[PDB]
Amino acid sequence: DVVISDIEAREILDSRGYPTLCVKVITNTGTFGEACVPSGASTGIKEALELRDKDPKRYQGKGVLQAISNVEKVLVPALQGFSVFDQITADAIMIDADGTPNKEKLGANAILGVSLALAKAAANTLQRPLYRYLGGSFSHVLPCPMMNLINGGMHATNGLQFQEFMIRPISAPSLKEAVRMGAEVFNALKKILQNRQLATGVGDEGGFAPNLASNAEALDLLLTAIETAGFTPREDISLALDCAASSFYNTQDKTYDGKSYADQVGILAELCEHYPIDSIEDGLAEEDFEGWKLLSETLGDRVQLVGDDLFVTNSALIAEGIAQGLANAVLIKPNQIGTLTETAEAIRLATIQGYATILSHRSGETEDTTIADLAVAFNTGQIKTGSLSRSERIAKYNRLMAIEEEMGPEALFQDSNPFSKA
Amino acid sequence: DVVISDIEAREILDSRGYPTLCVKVITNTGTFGEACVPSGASTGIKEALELRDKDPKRYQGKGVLQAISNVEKVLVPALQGFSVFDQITADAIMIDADGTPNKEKLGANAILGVSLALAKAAANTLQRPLYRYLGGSFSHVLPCPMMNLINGGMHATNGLQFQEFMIRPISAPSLKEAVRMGAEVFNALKKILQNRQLATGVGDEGGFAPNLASNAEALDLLLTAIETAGFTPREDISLALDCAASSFYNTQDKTYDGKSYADQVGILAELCEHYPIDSIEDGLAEEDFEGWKLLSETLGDRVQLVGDDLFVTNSALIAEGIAQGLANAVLIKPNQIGTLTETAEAIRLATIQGYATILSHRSGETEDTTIADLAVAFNTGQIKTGSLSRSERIAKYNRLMAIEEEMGPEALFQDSNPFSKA
Ligand SMILES: [Cl-]
Ligand SMILES: [Mg+2]
Ligand SMILES: [Mg+2]
Ligand SMILES: [Mg+2]
Ligand SMILES: [Mg+2]
Ligand SMILES: [Mg+2]
Repeated sequence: DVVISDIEAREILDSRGYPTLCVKVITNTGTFGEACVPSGASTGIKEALELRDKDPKRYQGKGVLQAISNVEKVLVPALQGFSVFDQITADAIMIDADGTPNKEKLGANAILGVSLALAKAAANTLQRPLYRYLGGSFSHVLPCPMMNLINGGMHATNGLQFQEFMIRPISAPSLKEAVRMGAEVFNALKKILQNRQLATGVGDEGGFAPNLASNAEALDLLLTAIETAGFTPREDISLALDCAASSFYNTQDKTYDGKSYADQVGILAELCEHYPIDSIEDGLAEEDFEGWKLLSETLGDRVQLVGDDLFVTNSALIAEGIAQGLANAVLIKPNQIGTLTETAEAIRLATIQGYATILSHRSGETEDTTIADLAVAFNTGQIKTGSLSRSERIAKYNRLMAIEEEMGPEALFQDSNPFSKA
Repeated sequence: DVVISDIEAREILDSRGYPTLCVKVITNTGTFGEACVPSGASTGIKEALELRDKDPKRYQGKGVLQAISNVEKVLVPALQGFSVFDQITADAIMIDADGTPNKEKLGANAILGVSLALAKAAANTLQRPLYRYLGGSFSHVLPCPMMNLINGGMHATNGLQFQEFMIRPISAPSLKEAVRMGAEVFNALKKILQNRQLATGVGDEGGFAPNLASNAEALDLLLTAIETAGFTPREDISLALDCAASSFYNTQDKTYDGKSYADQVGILAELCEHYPIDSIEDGLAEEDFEGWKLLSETLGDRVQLVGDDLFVTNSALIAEGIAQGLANAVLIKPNQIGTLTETAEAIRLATIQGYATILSHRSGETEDTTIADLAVAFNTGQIKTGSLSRSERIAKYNRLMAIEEEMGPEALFQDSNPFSKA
């Protein structure tokens, strides 16, 4: 039997230049797996706790030496000798060792580092693909990506209200071709921006961050780039939004930059009337029940409505929201909950209720590509992992292309958005 | 007797969203190594040929299917059965198979992909660190980085004349501390720019790309960021430039945006008098003999003078330039010449003449981290691998920190710039 022998953890930087951890789980046979932990910027209030050192003289308080210490001093003795293959058991051990609902004692970043690295150690021990180890023999669906080509909100300093302006290459016959379509639209957009004397520096997720007059102008630019690249909007490539509305929600006044939730739903409904948008993420704030209810009644039968901060990849919140008729899709961010076991259960509970799930990066990413394998492992049919620049995004597309090529005739590229324009 | 059994190649995207290759060399025992190939923007005219497909309907003609085909159909038969450890032999076989000085038949990108992946396959077969396999048992010097925090030239569309404005954290006692210092300055600079209503979108190498009035303004901003992070300019952190002067050299009349080579040397001398610059790369254009001679006579005993396009990692040009008294350091970019064997010889010929060498990324990078191992393998003492955002840069810093920790008490962090401000 192959068991956990040691766990190493080290401080690296993420794609924004902030500390995070890389964790390596080592077995008694010398096999190992290694994973790094991402970090959000527009973090939901109910996300599991990312533990930072708060040393003001070191990385402006953002070190993760304490989380690393917790891996080495607490999680190692708790996990040594347990089977590398008993993923659920190990995740339960770490949850119990922390003992708090939001993983505040040890840190969700410490625990997730181990959780991801453990699964890789087990797959590497078997010499099997991670997506097959995690998802079984019938993991075979490549996800349709939503690609964030213009960045705003907390991912830039351009004053753009919405956070993410995305394209979805829904007519692609393969993931490899979806990547090409997105890359050709992205670089057509760069030239369009340059000719308009607009900035081509990229924001945190690799999309351009120009100063624009409105959310609509960003959607206009995406349409122009789609057509300039030779594709047909709606037919070949549709549009998607992450408003990340909690970022501009005044909880005291209950206003979205001055707008009531009714006004904000009307704004979103108008955008869907005029643009080929087939998905809207976090259109209302994380705890605005009346707003989400009205959004779901208004658009929930015609557009994908993605809860991100609404659900924070949390099985209990997902069940609660589904029971209340809120949204129809769930963004899946493993570090919002802190273990792969809880990530899998969030996917399972949403899926059996007819909700789509979308594996997602964070705005602070690493060279880790685990979410590519996760999207295929669970046959989710959708992924959100960034623009077509910056290799903390590109590496996931490269990994998806490798998975697709490896599977050969087993692979199926298929969008799971039932409201797709195709 | 472990020999080459197969070579796979696949098309991925680089950090700019353009195609490149990743190559996997497989031995008869099943061990393997994999490497990806970077791509420059401000490419010297004497660089070995990057082979592109030129199909206008696919990635705007930038596919690398032909280079991949050359790996699979030409380099596989030429290399099958040769020892995985005979690196010089394999590189010579590939050079002979192409048969042209600049690797124009098969592509320097096809050849380098194999060259890098082969060395990794050999190191992986021995279960030894790549830097020890390549450099031997006394590879132990960690490089002082020069970190490109404000991007201009061909790496941005901001109209900034010089290409790279860098800091060097010369008071760091370790590479991991150099990384911290750079990250703290970078994120201080982000707030400074935002408070000045300047853009914080990043250029190709992860440095900010605001619209500035002059090269001097970018240097002023670096100084302000160093001071704002609580570091002392000159003592803790010095400055460096890559002018990439070929990018603004008019070959019709041999001037630098209108200035003579003597004017341009005078401009650089004045910058060195007013700013704590201890290194200037490609201050004159790649074939400007009189300019480089005057620069070397004027500043060559006071500041590091780095030839990049001047030498294109080419042993014969390095020997000739040294014989002419030009520059005092060489930038080392493996894909400018196309094999590791020729990369190592470029380093050797420069080093024995007292020139420093600096391992370098390209502006189009990947998740590959080979240049981190190369900088340590050859004890170069200096590396140039980007700003503190975008993980195609950060991954090299992470790899260097891993190497440093792995070596324990063997590690020595040491700047090889003999003109350093400290
Ligand atoms: Cl600006
Ligand atoms: Mg968010
Ligand atoms: Mg979101
Ligand atoms: Mg260049
Ligand atoms: Mg060129
Ligand atoms: Mg250069």
